[PDB]
Amino acid sequence: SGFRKMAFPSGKVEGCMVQVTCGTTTLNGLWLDDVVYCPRHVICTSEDMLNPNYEDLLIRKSNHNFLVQAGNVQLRVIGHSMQNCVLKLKVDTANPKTPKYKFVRIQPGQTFSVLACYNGSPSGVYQCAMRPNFTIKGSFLNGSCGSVGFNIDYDCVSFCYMHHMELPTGVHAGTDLEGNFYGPFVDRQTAQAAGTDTTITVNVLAWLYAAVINGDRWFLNRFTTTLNDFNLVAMKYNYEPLTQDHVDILGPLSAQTGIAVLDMCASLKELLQNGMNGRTILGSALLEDEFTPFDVVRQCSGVTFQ
Amino acid sequence: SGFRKMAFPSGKVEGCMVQVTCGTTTLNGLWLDDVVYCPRHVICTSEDMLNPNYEDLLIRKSNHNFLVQAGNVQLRVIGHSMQNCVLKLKVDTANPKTPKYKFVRIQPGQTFSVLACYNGSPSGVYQCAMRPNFTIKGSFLNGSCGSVGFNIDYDCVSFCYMHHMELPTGVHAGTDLEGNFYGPFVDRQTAQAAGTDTTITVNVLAWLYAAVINGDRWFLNRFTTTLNDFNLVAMKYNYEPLTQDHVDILGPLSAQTGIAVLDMCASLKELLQNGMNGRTILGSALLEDEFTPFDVVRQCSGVTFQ
Ligand SMILES: *[C@](O)(C(=O)N1CCC1)[C@H](C[C@@H]1CCCNC1=O)NC(=O)[C@@H]1[C@@H]2[C@H](CN1C(=O)[C@@H](NC(=O)C(F)(F)F)C(C)(C)C)C2(C)C
Ligand SMILES: *[C@](O)(C(=O)N1CCC1)[C@H](C[C@@H]1CCCNC1=O)NC(=O)[C@@H]1[C@@H]2[C@H](CN1C(=O)[C@@H](NC(=O)C(F)(F)F)C(C)(C)C)C2(C)C
Repeated sequence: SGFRKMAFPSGKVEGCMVQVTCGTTTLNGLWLDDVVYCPRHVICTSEDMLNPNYEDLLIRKSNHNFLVQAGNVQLRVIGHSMQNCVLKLKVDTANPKTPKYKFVRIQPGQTFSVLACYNGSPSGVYQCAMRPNFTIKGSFLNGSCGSVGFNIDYDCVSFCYMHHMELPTGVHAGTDLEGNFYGPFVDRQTAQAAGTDTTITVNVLAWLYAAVINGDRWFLNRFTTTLNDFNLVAMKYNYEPLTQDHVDILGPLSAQTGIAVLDMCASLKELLQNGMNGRTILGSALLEDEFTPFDVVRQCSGVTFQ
Repeated sequence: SGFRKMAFPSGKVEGCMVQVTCGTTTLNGLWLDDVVYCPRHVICTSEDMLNPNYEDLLIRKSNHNFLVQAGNVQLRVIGHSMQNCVLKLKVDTANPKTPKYKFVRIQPGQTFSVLACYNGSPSGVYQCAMRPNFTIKGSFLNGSCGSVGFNIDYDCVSFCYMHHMELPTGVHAGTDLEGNFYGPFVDRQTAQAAGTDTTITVNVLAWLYAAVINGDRWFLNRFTTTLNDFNLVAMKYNYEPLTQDHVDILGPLSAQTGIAVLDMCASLKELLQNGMNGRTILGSALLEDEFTPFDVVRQCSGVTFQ
């Protein structure tokens, strides 16, 4: 029993982290096969960052201008190209620790583990959600750019996030591994703000199922609701609409507990309308929305990785 | 910016996890050099567990009775002995992935990362505190016994916890790597309960410093207090006494922020007496006590591991 925000084991990703320096800018790179992937703003000085012309800055770089270090070992750069907001450095050594991997662009609402790195070395690991407003609530200091986010399925690392920047409120923005930002952000130092965020409804419901499995059942009421009249209430409290796909995804937890999804929706409605009256659910005094249904199933069933 | 419950990168520990089976009991083992360490109750059937005589059960085991699997590879057991509540299986192969390591018995109040494992394979990683009542608030299903807890300093893994059992309330108990339990628990299936717990005061203060560093400063008042009159208030709200050692340990955060520890103690007193009035600190609606001063410094300074 027990329910914790749990990160994927990080070892397969740790083996891919390197340091990339261009001029006086150092950040983290991801070494897979014979390519190193990093944020393109490694080629900027601080000055350059108010409004860089990346294509122009890169024209003036040679291979040798990129110092790539994997612990003690310099990897010689033999080629370079830019894809969207990501720089790809071809190197003369294939990473022997390259795991089975994919690049995935995740959907808002989905979770992933971040391996926070400085100077190519890991600091720690923690689980995030891609917020509806295309930010994550991370922990990132100067030097963390190029740290990645990932999911593990069995033996396969699905990389979904590379860290680029911090927005007002201390939330974070970045790209997929093809260098396309999540959300409307650009890699320039100018005024940008996150859109107003929403609460990931399907994830709150998944977490209420986790509470039930763990024996925390006080908030269960005797009523039901329609999907329509639940969604009107959700709209008021800035909760995203629950779709039938969401209902179907919650099917395994609903079956395991014997609680119909629409009955759990009734229970949530009452929590939204009445508050928690100083009570906690799973240790928490607020409703948690950064656990997916899959996260709950994984954690409450003991799913492991190879 | 940002502040997250952050686990140590797990890769060095992942390389040490194995599966141990004796009869029909399978759990996790820790493979370091040519020794595998696991809970001694691997030698029990379910039946045996109401009141095992471990010394007697072990007398009747041969080396061959222990099946140790490291992924695909069976490791042949060539020796076995029991130390307190831990079984040590000498094997014919030294683990080539053995990191630099130590066994440490941590103090109540200190934190560590748990690598949750099933069948010798990692499921995920998360940070815990050794509670004043010698439990941890973990996430452990049947099959997780033998999962370990650890700290990383630079290149060195300090193992401090091996998982053995779950108590009422869904909290967890286990041993150091010399097989001595934390707290008064015994490895038998009988009625045991955790002592009433207390709040780790020094850790709450460390977390209030983290909030200040992150710009969440609303709870700072204009007053100070004495260590004596703070500690009277703490006693009422079931907070552990703050000692001068604790004050000295908070020195780095106090210096960095310019807020004297006794001034922060005044601010905490008011939060304890008046509540938070529906406000949050660092996203949280409750006071958090599972960050040590070192954890805050590490996270807010970007300390990394080799
Ligand atoms: C990242 O570039 C880094 O770690 N580097 C470069 C050498 C090491 C850095 C990470 C930031 C730093 C502040 C604390 N946490 C972080 O995640 N990114 C970075 O500095 C990016 C970078 C230029 C600006 N920038 C920012 O994050 C800006 N943000 C904005 O300008 C914003 F308002 F749009 F959000 C701040 C430095 C003001 C936080 C570019 C976007 C190219
Ligand atoms: C652990 O032995 C395990 O994972 N195994 C053995 C084959 C795989 C198991 C972990 C438990 C299981 C329940 C969910 N979470 C856990 O952490 N430990 C285990 O079963 C231990 C073991 C015998 C009893 N026991 C318990 O945890 C008991 N607890 C008690 O008896 C208690 F009240 F004292 F706390 C329960 C099974 C009732 C939870 C021994 C202590 C030797």
